[PDB]
Amino acid sequence: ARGGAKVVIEPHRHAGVYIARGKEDLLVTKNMAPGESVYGEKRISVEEPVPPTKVEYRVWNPFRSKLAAGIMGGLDELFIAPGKKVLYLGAASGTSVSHVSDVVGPEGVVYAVEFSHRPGRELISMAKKRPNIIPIIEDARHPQKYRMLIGMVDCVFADVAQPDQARIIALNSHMFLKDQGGVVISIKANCIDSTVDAETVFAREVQKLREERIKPLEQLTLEPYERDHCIVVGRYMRSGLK
Amino acid sequence: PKRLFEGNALIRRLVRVGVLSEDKKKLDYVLALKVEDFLERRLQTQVYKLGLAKSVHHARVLITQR
Amino acid sequence: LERMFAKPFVGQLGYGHRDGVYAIAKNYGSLNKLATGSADGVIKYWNMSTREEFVSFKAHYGLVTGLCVTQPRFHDKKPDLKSQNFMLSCSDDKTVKLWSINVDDYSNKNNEEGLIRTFDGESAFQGIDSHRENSTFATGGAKIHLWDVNRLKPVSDLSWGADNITSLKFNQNETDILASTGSDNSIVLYDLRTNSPTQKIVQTMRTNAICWNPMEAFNFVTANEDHNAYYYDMRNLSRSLNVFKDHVSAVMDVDFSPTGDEIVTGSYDKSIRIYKTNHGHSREIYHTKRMQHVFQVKYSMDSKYIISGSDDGNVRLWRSKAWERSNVKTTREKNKLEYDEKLKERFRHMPEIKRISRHRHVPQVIKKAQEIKNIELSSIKRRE
Amino acid sequence: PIEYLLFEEPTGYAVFKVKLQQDDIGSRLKEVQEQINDFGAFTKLIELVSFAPFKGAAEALENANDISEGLVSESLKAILDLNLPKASSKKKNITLAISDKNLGPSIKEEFPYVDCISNELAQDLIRGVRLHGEKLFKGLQSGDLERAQLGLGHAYSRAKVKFSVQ
Amino acid sequence: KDNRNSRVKKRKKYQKAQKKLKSVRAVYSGGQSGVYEGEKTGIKKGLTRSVKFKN
Amino acid sequence: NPKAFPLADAALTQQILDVVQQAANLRQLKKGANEATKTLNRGISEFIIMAADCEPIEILLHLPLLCEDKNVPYVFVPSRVALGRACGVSRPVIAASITTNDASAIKTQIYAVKDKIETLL
Amino acid sequence: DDNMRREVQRDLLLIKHRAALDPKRHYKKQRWEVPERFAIGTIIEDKSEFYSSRMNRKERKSTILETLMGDEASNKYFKRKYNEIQEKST
Amino acid sequence: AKKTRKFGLVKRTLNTKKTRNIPQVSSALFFQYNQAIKPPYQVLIDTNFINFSIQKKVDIVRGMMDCLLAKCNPLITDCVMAELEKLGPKYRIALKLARDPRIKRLSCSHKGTYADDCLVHRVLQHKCYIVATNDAGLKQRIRKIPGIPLMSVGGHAYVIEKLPDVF
Ligand SMILES: [Zn+2]
Repeated sequence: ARGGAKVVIEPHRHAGVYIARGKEDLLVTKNMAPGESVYGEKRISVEEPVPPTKVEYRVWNPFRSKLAAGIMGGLDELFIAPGKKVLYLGAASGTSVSHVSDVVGPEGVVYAVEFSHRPGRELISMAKKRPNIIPIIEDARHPQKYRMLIGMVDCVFADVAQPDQARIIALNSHMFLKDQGGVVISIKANCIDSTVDAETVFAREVQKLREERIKPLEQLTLEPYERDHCIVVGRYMRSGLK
Repeated sequence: PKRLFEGNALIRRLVRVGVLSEDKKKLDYVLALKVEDFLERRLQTQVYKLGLAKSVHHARVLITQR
Repeated sequence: LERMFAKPFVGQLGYGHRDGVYAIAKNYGSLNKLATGSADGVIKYWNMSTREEFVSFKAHYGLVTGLCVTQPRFHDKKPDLKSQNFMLSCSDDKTVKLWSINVDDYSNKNNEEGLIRTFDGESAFQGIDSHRENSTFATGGAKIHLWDVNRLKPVSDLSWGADNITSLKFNQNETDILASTGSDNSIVLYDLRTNSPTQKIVQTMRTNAICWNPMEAFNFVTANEDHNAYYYDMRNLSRSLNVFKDHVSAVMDVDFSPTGDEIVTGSYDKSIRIYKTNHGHSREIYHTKRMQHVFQVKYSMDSKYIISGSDDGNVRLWRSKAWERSNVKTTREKNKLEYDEKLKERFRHMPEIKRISRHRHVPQVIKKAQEIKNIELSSIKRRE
Repeated sequence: PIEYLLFEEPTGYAVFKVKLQQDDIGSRLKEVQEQINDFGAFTKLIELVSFAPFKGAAEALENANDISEGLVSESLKAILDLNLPKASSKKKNITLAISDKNLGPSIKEEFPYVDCISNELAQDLIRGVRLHGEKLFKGLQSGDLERAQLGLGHAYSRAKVKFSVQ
Repeated sequence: KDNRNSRVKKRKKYQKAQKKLKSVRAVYSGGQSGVYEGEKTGIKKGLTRSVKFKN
Repeated sequence: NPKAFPLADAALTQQILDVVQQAANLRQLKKGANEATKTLNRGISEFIIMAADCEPIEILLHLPLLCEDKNVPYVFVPSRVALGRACGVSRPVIAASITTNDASAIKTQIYAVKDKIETLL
Repeated sequence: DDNMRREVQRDLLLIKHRAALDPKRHYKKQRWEVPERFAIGTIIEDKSEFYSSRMNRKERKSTILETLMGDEASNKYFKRKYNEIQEKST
Repeated sequence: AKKTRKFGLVKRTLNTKKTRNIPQVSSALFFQYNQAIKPPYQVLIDTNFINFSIQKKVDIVRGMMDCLLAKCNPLITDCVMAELEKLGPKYRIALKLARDPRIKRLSCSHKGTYADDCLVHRVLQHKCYIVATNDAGLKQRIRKIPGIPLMSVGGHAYVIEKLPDVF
């Protein structure tokens, strides 16, 4: 765990994620702009074959990244490839959007979308250091207000804590998401309904997706890292839900 | 008037117990109450929650040691 | 290949109604919008494009007995023809209610959602239709009344005798001609410019429905309870231009395709037939275990689909030909398709072609009722 | 009746003329969605007519900001003035298909003879155009669309946050 | 003595049931306590502890 | 101050300071800007109450960043002296944090006031 | 490839048999056949943890087996358990 | 492989010898408790349940309130609605009964009309619904599923089985 221990990198089942084996395992993604940490994480550094070149890696913290939690708990199909354009609704900061950039690689893009202003500023700085991220500080309920900037994304990720989550996702996925396209919702029942419990909230939102033409492929409840969160992986079908 | 009289009496008794909150003054929430609410209004749970005791069993012991 | 690719059923309109669809009124102007009315009292304004609703007005206490969609011509202002549509519901408890619908057709604006106006009545209203281009609607209760939109009292009374009236319909071209079906099994043509009844014909059994045709202006078909659809001329009413014969129960509704050549008939038996005007026999029959007592049928407005409201509370829309897919097709495939259609038309009457083209699967109750009806007709024929 | 449709782009505006309509009763169907997805079946529906590019990046930024706020720009007004046929201002208006209900009324105010449409059908057409992109431009020159996306996104975001060299 | 005092027996049975529940499924406890030590028990690649929606 | 955007009205301040006082009596409350920042980084904070007349405003304006980054509700009250009296310490506190605990007697009031703050946001 | 081969092979053997290195850890059960491609690398701490997870310089040894046997509590545990199992063998 | 060769090899055999997917257990379940079932309940309706309710004259919403002493939202899937519609003309009353402003319908994405598989999959995936039925095969499958209340129709009103707080 310390700042000197040597570890062995290995490819994960998902293309673009790595496991750092040692006395305790870590989850790792290849850094794009090496030399720096966007939120103070311990970064692994290897060397590769001219004098050799240092390739830096980074460590996902599952108690921060709700996508790390989903990888680490174990998801079948994470819709983010090493070459795909992903949409990120609610990219509050680098603490997850930088890692999604690192896993889509230098070819694909990632349209970080945020509403407020202060993390908008820190996201501006982080996305100036990264090439793949383009940051949008338009509200996430107004796809027509930021429609000039995004073209036909491949899968959307959703971390908005708003209670109109299904409506926000339906709008953005209808206007921007490709057909047969991945959707990854991160549901938080304490922000949807404090009154009725988690399984009711999850079944309700899954049925809302099923109504709004997203066939839900699977569902995980990332327990030991975050109390009461679900992530639904779905596929935008657009024609013939059957 | 039977419904009004008995329902208002039942609601105010539950509100005084504390099981039914102020803003839920309706017979539907009276239908939706439960055993966890009542066992949370017991006294040993209140002593443990207010913090005169380290555990629920310690609260029980304190109460019955007077 | 046609018999293998025949797939008539395309979908249904949402969850539908509760207690059976008894009134359907398509929008003659636009293409997506229709209005359906249940016997429970609730009327709905379906967008067929997304197969969903716009609003849902719990309207009356009694059944709805007629629906119409329109645009009124108010004198106080010009109402928006574009951001709103209007519906006209004709109730059982002596009321005619005129409603707005906010419609997202055009986006050139940005209140007044429901119940623009109410017309109280004296008798139970039973049918309704709207004189087009002038916004003047006639309602058939125990005696038909011509109402203006801007007058709460009925403007004029039209009545041959003191017998009730079941249904009405205006003609499409030469729009001052009305026709009416009354429950002394009688068809009465009414006229507007002379403001009077015009001619009465007394048939044998009661005509459940009538429909003018939109491409000849003086032909109309009557859905008649003796399993028949009678195609009448207007001027020579002493005979009928044609008979359409292939039902086994009471025909409930008829409609003309807007091309003016095909007639779709829904019956009290749980089946819906499509006829051509020239033949006088069923070109095709549509049927399902899930549909019952089809009480209304409306051919669509672009002449491609057939909406059919049954009384199980579902409004199922079908294809008018079981092959013409909605996708735009390349020139090679379109030429091959028209070639195969023309060739089948030329060789239609060969015995093998006729066998495989007419072999359509019919439910066993309709099959057995048809053969029993044939035995009864043959026995009557040999006695004559 | 969907006669023309507009499309905003980071390198300027494009105005297309619709040739054949997909029928609006079976618009929810597998076959019509698949012929939207296939490119060779889209050009039977949509051909380009005009494409006016922005002058510079600052003009692109200001025009994107005006589209975001939902108003009409000078270049947009010029493009529609050149492209749309002037019909009678009382009946038989010319139908333009756009993507924003908020953009609707400003277009209508600036041109009384035009009528905006943002339906499910118009959103489907704009979705197909956005999917096929540079293949619909018949060889007309444009910038790298993705580079234009990145530049305009950063400029628009820095404008909305008010980033500072201080 | 667990048969002697009845509430001591329920107490001990409850804490034993808590340990066994934590063995059955991954429960929530606290959060991260210090810095990220790493997944102390190991990452497994091919397990997929997710609920697959069937059709 | 527009930088103090969510500023509570009178009745909202009264409710918030009553909940702070009960939470201090139960000792579910962490007082001070550095202690509130530590609770936020720990992820154990229920919600955040800040002062508005703090001299100057930036030394606690650093907090909304972490607040919505971890998606915590926050609010501004006018008087840091009122906040200190409600916390029950002899000095004016400019930023206090109600922590999370569900073995707590004031869970219902905490959830009510947190919901009302979230609605104000 | 086939240089640094002995020490890399020893470290891979260690990580494969890591369930026995410490009598308090008890990892999950996996087989872990040696992967196709890997790259041994070091962990860089942040300047924000000079006390907590900064390691040292005179303990930073170039091999995980080297620093493991450089640790001492593991050494006494290993000689204890090894004497136990050796006596049980003989 | 002859039969004698088979016997010989069997005798010599005797003489000589002498990714995956494990679905997580839901976070709603203390060992069999299913602590995510608190009133108001959500109850999945089945076709046989509707028909036996019609036969024994118990109302759905009000008879269910009489059973559970709490408000219950009954939910009908598209598979169940299609089974009603295919049963058809003799069960017209059951169809008009299930078509109601309080019966909140919930959609599905299935190729087929197997209501049993639809309900079994629903309950496997969520464990917040209680199932309402009278069918023996579905009863046995759901009883093997752990921590899911079953509610059959029988006698004079409904009966509930796997709920702890029946009273
Ligand atoms: Zn289903």
